Amino acid sequence: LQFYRNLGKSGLRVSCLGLGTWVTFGGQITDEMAEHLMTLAYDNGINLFDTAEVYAAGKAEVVLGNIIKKKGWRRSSLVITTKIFWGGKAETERGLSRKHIIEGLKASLERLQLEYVDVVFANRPDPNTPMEETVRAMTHVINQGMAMYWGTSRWSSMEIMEAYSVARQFNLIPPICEQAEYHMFQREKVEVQLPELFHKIGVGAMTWSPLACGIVSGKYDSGIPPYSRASLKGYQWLKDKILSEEGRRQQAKLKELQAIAERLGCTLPQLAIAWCLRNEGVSSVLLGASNAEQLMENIGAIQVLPKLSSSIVHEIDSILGNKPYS
Amino acid sequence: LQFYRNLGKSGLRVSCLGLGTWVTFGGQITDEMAEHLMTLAYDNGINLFDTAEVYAAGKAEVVLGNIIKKKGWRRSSLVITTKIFWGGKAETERGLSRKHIIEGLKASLERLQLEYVDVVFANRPDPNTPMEETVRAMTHVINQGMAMYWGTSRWSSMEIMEAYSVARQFNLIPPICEQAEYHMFQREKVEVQLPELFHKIGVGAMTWSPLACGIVSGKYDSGIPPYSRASLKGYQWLKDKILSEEGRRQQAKLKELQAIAERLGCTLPQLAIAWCLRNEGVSSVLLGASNAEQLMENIGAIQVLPKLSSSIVHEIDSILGNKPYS
Amino acid sequence: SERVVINISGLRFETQLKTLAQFPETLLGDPKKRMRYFDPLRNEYFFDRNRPSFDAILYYYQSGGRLRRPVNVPLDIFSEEIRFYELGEEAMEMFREDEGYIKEEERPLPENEFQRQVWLLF
Amino acid sequence: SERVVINISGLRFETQLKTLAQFPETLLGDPKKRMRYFDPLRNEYFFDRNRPSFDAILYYYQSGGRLRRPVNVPLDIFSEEIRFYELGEEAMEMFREDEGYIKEEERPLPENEFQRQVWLLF
Ligand SMILES: NC(=O)c1ccc[n+]([C@@H]2O[C@H](COP(=O)([O-])OP(=O)(O)OC[C@H]3O[C@@H](n4cnc5c(N)ncnc54)[C@H](OP(=O)(O)O)[C@@H]3O)[C@@H](O)[C@H]2O)c1
Ligand SMILES: NC(=O)c1ccc[n+]([C@@H]2O[C@H](COP(=O)([O-])OP(=O)(O)OC[C@H]3O[C@@H](n4cnc5c(N)ncnc54)[C@H](OP(=O)(O)O)[C@@H]3O)[C@@H](O)[C@H]2O)c1
Repeated sequence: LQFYRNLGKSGLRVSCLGLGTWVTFGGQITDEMAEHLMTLAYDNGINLFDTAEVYAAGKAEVVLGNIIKKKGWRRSSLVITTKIFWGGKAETERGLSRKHIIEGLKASLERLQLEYVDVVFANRPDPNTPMEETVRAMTHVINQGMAMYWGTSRWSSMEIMEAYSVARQFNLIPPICEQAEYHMFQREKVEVQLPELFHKIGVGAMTWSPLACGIVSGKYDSGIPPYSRASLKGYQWLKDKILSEEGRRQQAKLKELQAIAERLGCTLPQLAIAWCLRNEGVSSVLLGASNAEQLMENIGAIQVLPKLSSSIVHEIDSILGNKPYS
Repeated sequence: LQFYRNLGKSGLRVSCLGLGTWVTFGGQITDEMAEHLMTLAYDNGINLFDTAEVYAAGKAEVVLGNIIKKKGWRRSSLVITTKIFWGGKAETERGLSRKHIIEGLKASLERLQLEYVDVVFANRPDPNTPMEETVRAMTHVINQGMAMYWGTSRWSSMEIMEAYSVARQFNLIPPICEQAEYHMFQREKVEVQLPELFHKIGVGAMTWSPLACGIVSGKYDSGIPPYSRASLKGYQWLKDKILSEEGRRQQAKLKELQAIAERLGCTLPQLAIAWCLRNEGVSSVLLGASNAEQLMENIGAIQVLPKLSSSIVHEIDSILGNKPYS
Repeated sequence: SERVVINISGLRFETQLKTLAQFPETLLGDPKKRMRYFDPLRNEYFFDRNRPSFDAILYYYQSGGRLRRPVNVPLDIFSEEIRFYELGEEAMEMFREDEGYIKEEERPLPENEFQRQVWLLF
Repeated sequence: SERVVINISGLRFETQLKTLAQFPETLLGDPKKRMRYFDPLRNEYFFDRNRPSFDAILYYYQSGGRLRRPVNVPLDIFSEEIRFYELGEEAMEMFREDEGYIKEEERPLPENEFQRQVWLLF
């Protein structure tokens, strides 16, 4: 029922739903459509938009920035987040070294035509960089006014705790959020490992791919629709998943979940997204959308959230049969 | 007798009387009158002027800044303070998160046409933001040269002590002042809770509404005068107070205080303001004024201060019968 | 190998997480039980308790079971600390034995009304 | 739950404010009495005193009244510390009793000039 939530225990307030730019912005959809998606989201109270230096080789950030500049929205009314790790072909243009974090964020900010982002994320862990260097670099870009906060993505809870202890050890700034994958077929980390970090050090979760790239929408019940992400040039890997043996198994279970959706009076996508928000540990869910129809439907997940009773949740667990052991 | 005082135990020297801009600047009075009030105050040795992002939706800061720029007064001869908390309709445009403190102060500074303020205050406590984040943000804007010092407003002594311990814990900068409400009918906090903080950690008090918005001036002895704050569109709440049962009781007691004023040879407003300055714990009192007459009279409170003997103070306590238990 | 800092009324103790994970059913060995005492600002668990006793409590985990009461700590105070840290009845029993105790016997008249009643005045 | 740091000649002690607020009439329990020892630069109360003794002094508040002299601390030094921290005569009396003391009797001749004078040489 609470549309806005604190990101973890920080003072940053984000809408429980945010809009991402992977695959779509500067790639699958036209800039016109991108402007339409963002306007729709903004007008509906969504204040969180996520992008990354790697998405469409930087074009996603350029498109996101062109819209913000064009619409003239007050910067203080937005929460822009961007991820750093893969910034180029050169050896030194990737990773979480002090060199790439500073250069990477500076370049993203340039493409975004913004003085700063609200949260900068390490797109993934870096085995080749000592934690101290990474935490000092993130702390540095925050002190330089290049970012307000920083977070991790795809880090184990052990690594997140390391960054936190390193921050305390050197009087640096701890990360406030982890961007983890989360949907009905990927529940481990968010349900078993992250809650403890949330209560212990206040790190919140900002989940992605709530529909598993569209797989949980039910649109693949019988084949690969034309124009779906699974048909795009370059996403053969996704197509392989859907048609795989395990792929067929998921689609089968989705047909079982459909009855739950009808009982709750909503569409499957709305149920899948609302499911992700059922536990406090999740601060926000980043949505993906290739058109306005999808976004308008998905935003409706907020009306379903209140109906997710213990009974209903237990039922979905039975159908999925993949509830993780605590 | 000491016109200038240290703000708490810091090295910042402020006049025992300052001029505020709530309701008046950019609102009730013309910019011409504002320039007149400020010139009068400045020429009389007052060096403290208080404003806030929330006053008249930012117009108060714009008016204050236009005067300073026009008069050409040396920046080093002024002590400009501004408060942050309510900066807009958007979810992220309010509170004491790192995001709003930095954006809020940056915007105020822009409206003030100043590189920095001398003291920035958290206009009120924020339950949704960890103390660490707030203290780190205030410390940050000070290190960026956006402010010289920071203070709290409407915080309990417990919260002020928390900010101080958090500052010591992380090598940050502690707050140096609390902006508390204080007048003959609101004595609790300033007399019972703040003195200890003053002696223990050096936090001083900068009090506001010394005349309780005009109520203690005696101008409401028999009805709501035309053009008084209580008659302004939007201050019905103040009008309700004055006419309330407790309102009548106050006005009755003011008629008793008038005899004290005559014995001391001053007007009631002068007595009320001088009363607020009787204890060391109070560094300065922020005055309000809708015209030059009021300001010229109020400034005279400094001549009354020396006459406030223990006997007289005891007498006023009897009439008010609201002296707080230590 | 992650390290844990336990602050006993100002006295700083430090150990490895694996050392505590050795005895899960104790307060310090169970994450859910010690969670309550964590100070996220200083990254340490804080206990407002008796200082001289904790040395032995920590050594218990490091030694793998050795629970020796420090010569300078009263038996009544140390026993309370053993119970607070939830070291368990086995350790407690092992402890009292060494401290020179243990022993509890004596059934009780079953035939209530008659036997048990007579066996009480004889 | 606010925490208090007491530094005894370099030895760092830490407790909760509610623990000290338990005994208001003592030096550490009364804000006005400890104010004198506060160091605003380090946010701690500093006492240039005997180290071994404070452990027991702090335990007194934590235990709720248990005032035991540490085995390694001379009775004359510990008693001075009990008086300095102003723990009170009740605690002091309870203390000397345990330490094996207590006892004060013997009136005195009232009929001055006569009785009291004779009762002194007899
Ligand atoms: N931290 C990381 O490393 C990381 C990794 C990946 C993503 N992310 C973030 O998370 C965001 C969301 O991820 P995602 O794009 O995978 O999200 P998703 O919700 O799993 O999938 C969204 C996609 O599914 C389809 N879809 C959405 N709603 C639909 C509906 N109602 N009916 C039918 N199809 C629908 C659309 O694709 P088609 O219409 O083309 O089929 C859309 O592009 C990203 O944009 C990015 O910001 C972060
Ligand atoms: N920290 C916070 O949250 C906070 C909150 C409120 C205010 N403040 C600060 O404190 C400042 C002072 O507050 P305030 O305006 O309430 O002050 P005040 O001294 O209680 O009231 C001043 C008002 O009373 C009337 N007045 C003043 N002198 C008078 C006189 N001699 N005779 C008759 N009427 C007289 C005027 O109103 P009319 O002529 O219109 O009747 C004037 O605008 C503010 O401007 C602001 O800078 C801070």
